[PDB]
Amino acid sequence: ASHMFRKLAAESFGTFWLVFGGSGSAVLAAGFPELGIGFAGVALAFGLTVLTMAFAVGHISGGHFNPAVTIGLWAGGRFPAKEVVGYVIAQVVGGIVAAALLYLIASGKTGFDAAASGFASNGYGEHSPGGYSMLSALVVELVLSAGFLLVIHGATDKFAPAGFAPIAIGLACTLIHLISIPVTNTSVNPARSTAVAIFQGGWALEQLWFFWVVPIVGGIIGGLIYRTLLEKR
Amino acid sequence: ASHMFRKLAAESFGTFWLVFGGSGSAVLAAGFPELGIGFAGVALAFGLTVLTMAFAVGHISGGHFNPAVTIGLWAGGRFPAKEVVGYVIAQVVGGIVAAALLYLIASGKTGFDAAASGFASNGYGEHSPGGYSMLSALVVELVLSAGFLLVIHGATDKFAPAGFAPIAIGLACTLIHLISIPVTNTSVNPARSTAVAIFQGGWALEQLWFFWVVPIVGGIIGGLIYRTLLEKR
Amino acid sequence: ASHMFRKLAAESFGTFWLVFGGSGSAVLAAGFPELGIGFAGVALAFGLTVLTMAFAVGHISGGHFNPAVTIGLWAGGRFPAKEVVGYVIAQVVGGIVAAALLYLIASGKTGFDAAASGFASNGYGEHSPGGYSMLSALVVELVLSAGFLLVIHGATDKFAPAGFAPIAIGLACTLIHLISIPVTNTSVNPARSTAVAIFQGGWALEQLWFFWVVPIVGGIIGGLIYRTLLEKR
Amino acid sequence: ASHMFRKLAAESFGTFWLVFGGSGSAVLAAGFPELGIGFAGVALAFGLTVLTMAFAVGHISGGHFNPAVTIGLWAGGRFPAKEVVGYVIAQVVGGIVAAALLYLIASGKTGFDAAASGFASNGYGEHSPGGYSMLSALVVELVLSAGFLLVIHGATDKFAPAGFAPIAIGLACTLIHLISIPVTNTSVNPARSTAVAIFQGGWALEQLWFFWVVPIVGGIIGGLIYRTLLEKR
Ligand SMILES: CCCCCCCCO[C@H]1O[C@H](CO)[C@@H](O)[C@H](O)[C@@H]1O
Ligand SMILES: CCCCCCCCO[C@H]1O[C@H](CO)[C@@H](O)[C@H](O)[C@@H]1O
Ligand SMILES: CCCCCCCCO[C@H]1O[C@H](CO)[C@@H](O)[C@H](O)[C@@H]1O
Ligand SMILES: CCCCCCCCO[C@H]1O[C@H](CO)[C@@H](O)[C@H](O)[C@@H]1O
Ligand SMILES: CCCCCCCCO[C@H]1O[C@H](CO)[C@@H](O)[C@H](O)[C@@H]1O
Ligand SMILES: CCCCCCCCO[C@H]1O[C@H](CO)[C@@H](O)[C@H](O)[C@@H]1O
Ligand SMILES: CCCCCCCCO[C@H]1O[C@H](CO)[C@@H](O)[C@H](O)[C@@H]1O
Ligand SMILES: CCCCCCCCO[C@H]1O[C@H](CO)[C@@H](O)[C@H](O)[C@@H]1O
Ligand SMILES: [Hg+2]
Ligand SMILES: [Hg+2]
Ligand SMILES: [Hg+2]
Ligand SMILES: [Hg+2]
Ligand SMILES: [Hg+2]
Ligand SMILES: [Hg+2]
Ligand SMILES: [Hg+2]
Ligand SMILES: [Hg+2]
Ligand SMILES: [Hg+2]
Ligand SMILES: [Hg+2]
Ligand SMILES: [Hg+2]
Ligand SMILES: [Hg+2]
Ligand SMILES: [Hg+2]
Ligand SMILES: [Hg+2]
Ligand SMILES: [Hg+2]
Ligand SMILES: [Hg+2]
Repeated sequence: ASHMFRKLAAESFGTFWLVFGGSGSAVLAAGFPELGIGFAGVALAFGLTVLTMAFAVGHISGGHFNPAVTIGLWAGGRFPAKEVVGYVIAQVVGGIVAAALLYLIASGKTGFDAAASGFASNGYGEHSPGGYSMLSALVVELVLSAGFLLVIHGATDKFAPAGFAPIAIGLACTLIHLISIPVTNTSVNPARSTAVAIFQGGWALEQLWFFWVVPIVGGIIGGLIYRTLLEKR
Repeated sequence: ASHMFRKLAAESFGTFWLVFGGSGSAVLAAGFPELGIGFAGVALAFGLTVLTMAFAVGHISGGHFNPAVTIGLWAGGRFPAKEVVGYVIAQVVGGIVAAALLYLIASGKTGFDAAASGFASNGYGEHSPGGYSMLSALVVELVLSAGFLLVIHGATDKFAPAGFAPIAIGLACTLIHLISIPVTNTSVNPARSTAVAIFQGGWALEQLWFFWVVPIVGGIIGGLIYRTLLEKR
Repeated sequence: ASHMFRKLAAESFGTFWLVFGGSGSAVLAAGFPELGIGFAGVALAFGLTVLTMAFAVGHISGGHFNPAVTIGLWAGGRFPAKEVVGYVIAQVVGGIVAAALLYLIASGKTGFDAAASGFASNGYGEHSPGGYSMLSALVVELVLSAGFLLVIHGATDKFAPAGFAPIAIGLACTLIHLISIPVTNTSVNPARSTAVAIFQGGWALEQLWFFWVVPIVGGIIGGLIYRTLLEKR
Repeated sequence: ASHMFRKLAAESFGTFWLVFGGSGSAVLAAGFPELGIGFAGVALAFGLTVLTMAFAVGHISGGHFNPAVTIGLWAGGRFPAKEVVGYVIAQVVGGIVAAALLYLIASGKTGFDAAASGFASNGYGEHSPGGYSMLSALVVELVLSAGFLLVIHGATDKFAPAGFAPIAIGLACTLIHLISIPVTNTSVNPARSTAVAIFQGGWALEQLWFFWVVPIVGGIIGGLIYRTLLEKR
């Protein structure tokens, strides 16, 4: 619970939980006829994966579960450069294992088609859920990634009352999904996008680069804003 | 509030609340025409029964309310073997009393049919809400049971900030229902499955064995992972 | 914030907030075409009125906002008999003022009809939303009132971690509404039922006696169970 | 994080987040065919913007994000007159930048029409979502603004347990939206109304004066009630 391999295991398990729960709710439950959970149910699910695992393993690894979080916290002066790559690998691996099991579960229902349905992948333009342009996709992911990082930096500030951060951060995740699912299906998380794109297997992989660079640039901006403008004291 | 019969009463009352509230929301409110609460409303209800009773009686018994939780915590080194069976009996009894009163309440509406409607029971294949295969049912219940146990172990770790665990655990329950209702109607709780199966009275009882072994195996895996991989320090 | 007239003002304001917010969400928003909030949105609203005011004025009066809570806490040995009646009056008055303003607001939309729509009143049988029998109404209100009191006693126990009770109690209120709206429109609160019945002006007033005796009997049972079975230590 | 320009930056960022998230969820997600989030999803989004930023930057500026909050806290004796105007400017500026980026994002979907759709603006009468009269609009905004201020004063009282206020206040915001969206689309926040009215560009601007005076009068009333009736001790 403090040697690096335990932190990496925590990060893998937490990103697994995020992908399995968030994407799983989208694939299995969102569009279920009459009773299905909708975009709002998916948004809640994503936020709860983050809230629950932040409480469960946050005291072990920091509970990032998201390459743009790790890199943003590096930019914000909160996390060492030398640990970044190990965390990103752990997150990507955890997420892919989750998408794999989800793919197996989803395949047990007649008619399931990962490629055709999109398998909860992030896309823009032709592949945005609401047909939003690439420019709309860029602006929304940049803003929401920066804000998510600003919220993470603030809620874990020296002077923020202790213990509440998993609630602030997890519900910031729900919020972000409530806003942006129609635009990009909501990434703000390169590991989540990657895990699911692998099984969609087509356009998701062709557009994947976008859901690495934009959330990471946004997260860096959020970390820099907090570090340079809000933190001092 | 610390002699065993008070702990057993707490466990019975808490499992009663889980079954009455979670299953009750499903039976009475989920499909109500136009205004009904849907799968997302049921998921919220299940999580709130756990959150509320964990705050109410967690300081008395540990607030398990779930045979797979009790057994998983035993596997994780958090709970003594000698207390396991008493807790499981208390949970099963509490749950059956709840399903009985729910059955009475539900029967007060013209047309109600427990057997035909399924009475919120857990099933797979032919009896999965979305027609998922037995293999889909196995994987989802194994993963979500293990994760639920991992979340419970982590949120109650020595180094997790105090007081927040009922929130982490209750909302993990909501999450689990948001994901898996279409697959199995969501068990991860052998006492919940049993209580309701008794009144459905048919296929629910024929498939009940599955919702004992799979959540318990999953909970044991989650406890072992936390104990052997994440806990040390 | 501790002399009795401040406590009574807190109780009046808090019950006003409960009635205005819970009933208001039901009257104004629940059935709004396409976008309306449904039973689940109303349940959330009721729970949030309780959560928010418990945090706002709980440190002043105890934050009961509900005659069955006050009386149940008396039964549970937590609240003095000599203060009960003043609290009940304050709650009833606060609630009626709220229903009055809500009635005014609702009347500003063409077609509004308090009597015909039911104005969010509690009823059974012919006047149950789902056509549930009087016996169904009795059992559900008895169980949910007792459980609500058990949750309140437990979450505010000596050994419950401090500060979290408004969350446990407010979300127990949401849960209770998620379960029972189809049966009785959910009372568990005699002051809420009274305030709204006055403006429905017909069957609501004829059935009002029921939503005084049943929640109060239930609350007393919950308080007695906690006091006599769960509290000692 | 305590010199005034950091507090003003916090207030600008927080009001940006409120407008971008709350209005954004309304513009992009509320009416999305089949899966859209509805009024309840928007209400949740508004409350989460406030909850998340209150945790993130509340320890910096007080986390007002709302001209009626700033002015109400002045009225309640909690905030100095000399800092009011700077906060109000910061909130208005933050909000307008957010509406501008939202306008850009929304414009990336074929058919988008800010003026015709209303762009999430607040209105009454002809421009109330449910066709409520100006009098209905007045009463609901007055009551909900006063209550929101009462909740803010209480949750941050000397004797309220520490750390929980962002939860009480953010969820009070969700509640307020659950109630009143059909009446006015919910203001209780002059900066939110202004930011969005600018881009609707028509009736929203003609009715804007109303969503300055009414929330501010209401907030002042709430602050005065708490200060003069509830606070002493
Ligand atoms: C640590 C893991 C980093 C994974 C980054 C994956 C980015 C892949 O991104 C890109 O690669 C393909 C091959 O060139 C291109 O054809 C696609 O357009 C694709 O988006
Ligand atoms: C971190 C691991 C992610 C690897 C991303 C590389 C994606 C490869 O990229 C390609 O693969 C598809 C399948 O052959 C092709 O159809 C697409 O054109 C795509 O660009
Ligand atoms: C402590 C309570 C444990 C209850 C375990 C119940 C498991 C019952 O399980 C099984 O038993 C029946 C009779 O053999 C079989 O016909 C069914 O297939 C059924 O699933
Ligand atoms: C913990 C108590 C649970 C007891 C589970 C035993 C279920 C009995 O099992 C049987 O009972 C049904 C009714 O007769 C039969 O129709 C089914 O075939 C079922 O297997
Ligand atoms: C402190 C406030 C207590 C209010 C209790 C109100 C109970 C009214 O209850 C009853 O009174 C009417 C007149 O007899 C009867 O006709 C109705 O059936 C009604 O339900
Ligand atoms: C706490 C104050 C609540 C007073 C409850 C008394 C209700 C009076 O009761 C009566 O009033 C109606 C209107 O005239 C009649 O139509 C009904 O028959 C009803 O029983
Ligand atoms: C600090 C920012 C305060 C902004 C207050 C904006 C109030 C504008 O309000 C009014 O002004 C217009 C011009 O007279 C009128 O035509 C409109 O009816 C409008 O509502
Ligand atoms: C804080 C900045 C807000 C400025 C509010 C002033 C609104 C101007 O007000 C006017 O502008 C519209 C556009 O020309 C006109 O069509 C309307 O009649 C409106 O009253
Ligand atoms: Hg994340
Ligand atoms: Hg996230
Ligand atoms: Hg996120
Ligand atoms: Hg995410
Ligand atoms: Hg459980
Ligand atoms: Hg559970
Ligand atoms: Hg569970
Ligand atoms: Hg459960
Ligand atoms: Hg209540
Ligand atoms: Hg209540
Ligand atoms: Hg209640
Ligand atoms: Hg209530
Ligand atoms: Hg606000
Ligand atoms: Hg607000
Ligand atoms: Hg508000
Ligand atoms: Hg607001």
